[PDB]
Amino acid sequence: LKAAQKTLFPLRSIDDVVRLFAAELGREEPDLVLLSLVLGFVEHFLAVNRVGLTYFPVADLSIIAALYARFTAQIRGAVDLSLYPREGGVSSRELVKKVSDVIWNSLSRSYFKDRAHIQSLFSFITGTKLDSSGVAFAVVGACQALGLRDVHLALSEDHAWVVFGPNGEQTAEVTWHGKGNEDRRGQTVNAGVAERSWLYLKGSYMRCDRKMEVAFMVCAINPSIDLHTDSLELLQLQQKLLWLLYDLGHLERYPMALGNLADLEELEPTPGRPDPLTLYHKGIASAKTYYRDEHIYPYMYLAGYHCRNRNVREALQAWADTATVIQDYNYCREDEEIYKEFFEVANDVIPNLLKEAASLLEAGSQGSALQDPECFAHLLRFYDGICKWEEGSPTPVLHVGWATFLVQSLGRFEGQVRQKVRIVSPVLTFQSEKMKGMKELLVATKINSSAIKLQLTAQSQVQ
Ligand SMILES: FC(F)c1nnc(N2CCN(c3ncnc4sc(CC(F)(F)F)cc34)CC2)s1
Repeated sequence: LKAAQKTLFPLRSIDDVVRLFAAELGREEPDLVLLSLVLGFVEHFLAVNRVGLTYFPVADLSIIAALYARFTAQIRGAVDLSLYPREGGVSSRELVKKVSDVIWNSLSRSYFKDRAHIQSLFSFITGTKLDSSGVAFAVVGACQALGLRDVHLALSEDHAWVVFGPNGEQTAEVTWHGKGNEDRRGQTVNAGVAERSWLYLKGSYMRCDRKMEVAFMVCAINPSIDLHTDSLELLQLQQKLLWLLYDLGHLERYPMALGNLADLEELEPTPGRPDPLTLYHKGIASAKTYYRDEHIYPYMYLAGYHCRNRNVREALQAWADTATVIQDYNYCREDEEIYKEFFEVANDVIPNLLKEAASLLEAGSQGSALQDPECFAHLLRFYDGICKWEEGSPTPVLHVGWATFLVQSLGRFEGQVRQKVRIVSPVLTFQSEKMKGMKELLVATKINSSAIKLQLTAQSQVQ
């Protein structure tokens, strides 16, 4: 550590931690290793072990510098740079693989790999444990510790790797994904980009600079103490650090960080700041501007906010928008997280929303989503995008499980509402062949349940 990095210690409060992040973010290269160790230290003493806590776990320079020394010793001793000569100020694939193997080989042989609080360099040093994306971040922190200015974190919506090399144009796998998936460590991500899977976002993934890597570690703070309790101290810290980053411009290219900040503001708004809705919309604008509108979660964050607020119309619209993104992907093997999310929206969340709407309609509600043909159009657009996603994918998406809920959800709208949607080859155009074939069935007084099931699952025959 440099003398100027040490002058704010000891850190005695949330605001002292924010001052350290501001100071580092004002430097040429914010120090990822220092900042991750500080966040892991404070998270450990606020969420993992609160014994003796009276306000804030003071981070003394001696403690943090010792952890920093342990990390830098471990990386510098194990990775000999002279063996990997650097042309043009850029790293080689062999060097990036070496750093990734050093981190990997340091981890405990066996542990629950999706526990909370194993994301930071504090966990790596004190517990020899990291989660999947934590391994990728630790490789980028180790590379910065080694002076490898070209190695940066790459992020999709469900995975992490690194970019490096001439023009930052190379990619390398550095960590595992999911469970059971054989890992492709050391390889490029080009096969996954070429197959048009959600996991690699058709190439529209995030290439972080160092300030975005700071934003990633801030998003990675986990305030959870247990299943029903969060640390208010860590929530406040994360929220303040996200605002710092926002004010400096470093969330411009980071949709998920904007959604996380909107979620925090919903929980506890900061006076004089944008509303959660404005922030969800900025996340969607960011995805449109920098990522070809190929991200799913900007719309999912928005839908979840409208869902929690029972804005049924706007929740349906946002989930329809989610499906309009997914329709231009191929459902591939390791995309199971987004499949689980769409399955839960179609087969649990929407049905529960519409069941409540049906009860409130019975009680005299006006302006109900169930009487709005634009809402029925959003429900149809959601299923259309799911059906179009399925087209040209290796694995199928839909099955009879889904058909039961579709028939139920359609039946929540009276025929006189359903009949007002105009399906053009509210006005809606279908992209999927499944929904085009379903058109006549959708606007019938009594829903033909068996015919709908046949059309959605392309089941050839009946009993
Ligand atoms: F839109 C709603 F459904 C969501 N609510 N929380 C969502 N999250 C929680 C925050 N989150 C994230 N937030 C910021 N950055 C990243 S980078 C990343 C992929 C990986 F973990 F690095 F591998 C995930 C992620 C993942 C998605 S989506």
